[PDB]
Amino acid sequence: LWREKINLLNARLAEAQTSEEQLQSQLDLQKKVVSDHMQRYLQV
Amino acid sequence: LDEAQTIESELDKQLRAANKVTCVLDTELTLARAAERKAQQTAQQGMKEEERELSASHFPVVTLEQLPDIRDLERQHERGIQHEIERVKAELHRLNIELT
Amino acid sequence: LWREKINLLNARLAEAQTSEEQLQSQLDLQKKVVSDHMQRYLQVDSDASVAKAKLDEAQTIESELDKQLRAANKVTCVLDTELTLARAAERKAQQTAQQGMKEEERELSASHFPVVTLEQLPDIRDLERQHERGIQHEIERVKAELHRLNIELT
Repeated sequence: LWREKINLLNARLAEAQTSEEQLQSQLDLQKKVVSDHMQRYLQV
Repeated sequence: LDEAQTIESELDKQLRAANKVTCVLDTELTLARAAERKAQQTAQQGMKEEERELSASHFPVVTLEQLPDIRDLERQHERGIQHEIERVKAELHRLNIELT
Repeated sequence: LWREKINLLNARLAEAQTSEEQLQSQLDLQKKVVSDHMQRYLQVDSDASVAKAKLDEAQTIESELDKQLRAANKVTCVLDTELTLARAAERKAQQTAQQGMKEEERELSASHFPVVTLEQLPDIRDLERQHERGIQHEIERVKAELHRLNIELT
């Protein structure tokens, strides 16, 4: 049962890690938006 | 720029919450690994085939989510077995009195 | 011991959160440096290229500080999960202890039984099982002697 619990926790941890990666990508996208808006300030 | 810096903070907080969930799951996994190792060493003593048949014929099956509870519930099962064995021992005891 | 564990885990969690707050302040300072280098690129091997390169370096340091803050967050979360488990175990042992013991019973149990330090609290519950084993063994021995006396009496 402890091995089964380990496997279930591994699956849940993988789900949580995928969510964390999605949020990290969103944060990086916001940073890229900041960079794009600075570059617009200079591109004109 | 200012607006995106403001939004960046919120996504950061949500990412921190996700990290908290991940860390909780990792701590649970570590505890499960330790308990797995202990129950493995306890289980390594093993059983012959007839021993496993004997244990199965009275002992119940254990559910996963009560896995840590298997210890207190094991003590409860041990107490039931001990009460029955005590009753049989008392019967033996009375029978020895009668015999003498 | 679980109340003591709750208090000690609260203290350790506070220390971890103070470290997390210091890392957060460092991360904010690195973000301010990032914004400073970011503004130089707005305003100015040229000066703009140097501003861009230093902006990238500041962002790299900011990401490193953020990862360190995440490690501190992991420490804090581990301590918090331990505190929650300690709270649950404390409430359980409290309800078990709420049935109550008389002062005489407490004195006899203390004189007859040991107690274990806080960090070895898991070991105290194993010692409970070992004490149960020994006490039951002595109980059955004395019961056997009682029956031997009963048979002699018979």
